[PDB]
Amino acid sequence: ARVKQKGKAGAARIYITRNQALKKLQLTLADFRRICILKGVYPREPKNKKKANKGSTAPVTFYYTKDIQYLLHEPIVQKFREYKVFARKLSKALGKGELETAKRLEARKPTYSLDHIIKERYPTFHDALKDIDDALSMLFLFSTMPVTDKIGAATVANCERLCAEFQHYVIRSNSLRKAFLSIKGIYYQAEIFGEQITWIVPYKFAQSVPTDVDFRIMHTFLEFYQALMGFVNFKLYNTLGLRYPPKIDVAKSESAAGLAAYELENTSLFSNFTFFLSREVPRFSLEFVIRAFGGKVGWDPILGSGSPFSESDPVITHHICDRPHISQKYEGRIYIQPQWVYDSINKGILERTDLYACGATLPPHLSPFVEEKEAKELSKMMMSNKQRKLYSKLKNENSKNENYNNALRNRKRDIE
Amino acid sequence: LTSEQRAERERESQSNYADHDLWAAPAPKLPPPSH
Amino acid sequence: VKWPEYIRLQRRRKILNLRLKVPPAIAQFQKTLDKNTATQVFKLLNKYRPETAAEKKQRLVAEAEAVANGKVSKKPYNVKYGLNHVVALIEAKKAKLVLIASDVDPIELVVFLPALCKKMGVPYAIVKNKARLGTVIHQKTAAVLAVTEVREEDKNELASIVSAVDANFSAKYDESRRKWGGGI
Amino acid sequence: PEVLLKKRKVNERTRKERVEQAIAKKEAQKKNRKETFKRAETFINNYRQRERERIRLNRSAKNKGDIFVPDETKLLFVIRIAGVKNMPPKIRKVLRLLRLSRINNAVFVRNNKAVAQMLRIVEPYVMYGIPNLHSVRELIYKRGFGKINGQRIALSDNALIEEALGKYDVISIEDIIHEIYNVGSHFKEVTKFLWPFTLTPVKHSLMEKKVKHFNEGRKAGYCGEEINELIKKQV
RNA sequence: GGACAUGGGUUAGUCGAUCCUAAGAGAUAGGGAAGCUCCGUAUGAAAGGCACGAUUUUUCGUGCCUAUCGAGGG
RNA sequence: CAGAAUCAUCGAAUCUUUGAACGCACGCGCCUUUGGGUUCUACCAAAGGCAUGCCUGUUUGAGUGUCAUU
Repeated sequence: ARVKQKGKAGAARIYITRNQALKKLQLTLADFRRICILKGVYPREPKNKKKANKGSTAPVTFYYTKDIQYLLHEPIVQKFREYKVFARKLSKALGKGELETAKRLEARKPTYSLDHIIKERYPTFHDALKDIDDALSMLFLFSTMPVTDKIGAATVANCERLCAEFQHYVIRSNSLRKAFLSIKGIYYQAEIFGEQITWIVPYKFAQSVPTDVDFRIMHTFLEFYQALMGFVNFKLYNTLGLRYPPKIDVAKSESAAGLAAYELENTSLFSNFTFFLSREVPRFSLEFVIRAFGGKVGWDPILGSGSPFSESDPVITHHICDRPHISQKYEGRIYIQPQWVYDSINKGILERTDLYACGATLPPHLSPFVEEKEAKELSKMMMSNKQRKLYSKLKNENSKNENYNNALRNRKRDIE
Repeated sequence: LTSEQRAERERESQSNYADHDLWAAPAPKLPPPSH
Repeated sequence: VKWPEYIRLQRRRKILNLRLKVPPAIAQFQKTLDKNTATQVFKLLNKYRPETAAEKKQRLVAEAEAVANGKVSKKPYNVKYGLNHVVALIEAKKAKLVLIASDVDPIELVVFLPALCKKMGVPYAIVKNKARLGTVIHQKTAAVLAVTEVREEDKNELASIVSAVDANFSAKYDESRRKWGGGI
Repeated sequence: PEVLLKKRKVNERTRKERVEQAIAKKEAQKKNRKETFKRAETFINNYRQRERERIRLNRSAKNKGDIFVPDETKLLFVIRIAGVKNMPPKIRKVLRLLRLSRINNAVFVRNNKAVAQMLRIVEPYVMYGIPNLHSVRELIYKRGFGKINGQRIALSDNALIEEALGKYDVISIEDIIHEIYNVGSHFKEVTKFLWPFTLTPVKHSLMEKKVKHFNEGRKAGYCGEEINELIKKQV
């Protein structure tokens, strides 16, 4: 045989750069990212760079050739071109003035379904439950964002619909376990089918967009996750016997009723308790958390209709309110702060009300997720690969903080 | 199909939201928990 | 810059037309209707666009279901297009205004049209580009359009336009249409 | 079993350089798109509109001092659909009197004889209706903007609301919505504090980004509860 | 017997070919020819790929460079 | 010599290297998928592909070709 040339096998063959992967698939960058987002595709750094780059040196992202060749036969790639076809035909219709073939074309616009993407990306339901936490964080984040030109209104409607159905599921299944608070939001945490699901809920607030996030990327992720949520929730409701999707009443939903619109046609920590929601608290987070543990929940009508209770009904065990003043304070509805509920959630134990009562100092919150010289100088010099640095990195940041916070206890006792 | 059936069938189209069940690449290395 | 053989062909051909001594009958197709009257002509025309094959069916199904269950109209008003159909209309003096595409490829097709429309006394104009005339009728291209009859509501607008084409196309030029074009 | 995620292969150095060049090229284009021509037709169209508008005012005010006074809502919602170049002097002042100094501005108004009259004066320019509690909720909670010390300030902190509105028993964002929907004593002060919203028409599908002068088909006049649906699409 | 009859025998990563071009042959672009065919191979040929990029209107933008057979070469 | 047939009939198949002969030449490649190994980023195997002229359609385009868009 001939003298085999350089870079004809091994790390110079499997590893293929981004630019080559573009011209091999015949795609533009933006479409390539889209099919990389929808599928599971990510760069992989080769062990020997200049070997894998035909002797070059410049920093370049690499992919597996096996990975790229899978994208060659993806059926959805065709639906990208069919939309490139569709766009030109709709531009043609508007150019000539056919305001009707424009309307019919838009009705028959090409579509793609991620059914086979979900199956090929997550085969087993347990695989979905593992890799769904970001999806929960994603969809929940978007339901409180003003609709922009980049993100269509119906996509927001899909977030709100899919967000509430999941909240209904957890309350119905009583699978909620913990609910931590932070300036990020309300770090929720539940478990389903053995696997653990965690996410974060943004504070529903009149936020601003920093005008530097590239919304094009964020749009494809929604077009991915909003496909995932429908089929993940579908199995959960079928497993729980509920008819997916649960029916939604428009008239109730336009009254800020939250979960009340949808009908689902230490789990008992708050079973024998009745709570009322005043008009200054995060009703959206509190409605979900209390009903997850059997708490009978009513709320101020200004927060939305559908309240089973009124203000005057004394059956409420705890009238939650963070307002500094309560003019018409009731009886039998001991008035505490919202931090009491989450503290009870974390510990699974009925906490002490008066310490969390109105005007009382807030207790701190807890995150539920959280010869010698010779023996230390010989291995520093008489060994080769130097994994001795593990102490200098792993132990250092743990020792310093442990020394720091242990001194916090002593210094705080001195303050008292 | 006359005018109305094609109209009402057009409404019955454009509707595909979780009708069937699919369930009959390493882990993304989930972010660290709250601190 | 080595041009392709067809870019060279396109541009040399364009240069050739402006250099040669164009005959008067082909010279008139270079001095055309202005832009302001062109959009005004097409403002009217886009009222009388013939219904598309999409509309011609959706309408005819409505009658079919009316017949199929249990069951007459007015003359359809639209614009007349097609070379043979229009040439007949001028001769039959049924055309009120003729608009001639300025750039028909074998110029034999329309070279006789200004003479014939002048002969029958049909006010005509040479509108720029065929693809403009094509979109009025939902086609790729139209060699010639003609307005034959409009509703009473727009009868005043057509009369206003016709006097403009007289003043802007035929009142102007006229003599310049009788000089050999090109030679520049 | 440990998939270390490394630093991005994005070269943030060149990214911001491209961004700065992009902004550098964008400002030049705006400074280049200058002093366009104006045809003799648009001068007519302004005059026809101005006489059309002026005659409408005379018929509205004289002999028609009657208002149907929309009932069963103390609170209305008014947004400005469009304005006419070379504005009539009367409408120019009245729109400012309603804080709608610029198009696509959203302002709440307490229903009464006086307000409905001024709305009737500027009716051909405004789409007004009755917002529901939910629609008002998302407006404040997604597009609510404050006027702290007179700058364009987002309602990002409840402390700012308490700081500037404490003496009128307004402490929180939820206090704002409850007051506005109920139109209490402090309704005037809250409405003075609130910066007008901006409901610029949304353009998502391909047909909208191409049709000329697309404004979602916003008419002018009374729309009942359709303004709620318009808000739902808009927010 | 080199005759016929009946069997057996040529083993390669390292020896040669397969790998290359020379003079020329020579398909193509073209053009002749009633025609088999002829001329033509640098020729008035749109004749081969490289890199960059949070993704760019979620419709590709920006920048660079200019056949083939044929045995002494390995 | 040691449901048959050195049978008939023929609607199902098989049909090696070639040959108009068609991946390129008279051995060398490329492309997509699949597999193997008491060897698995290497090697190998297998199956299916890649001639030119033309026609209809399709998609991606080129043009200081024609023209339009307050």
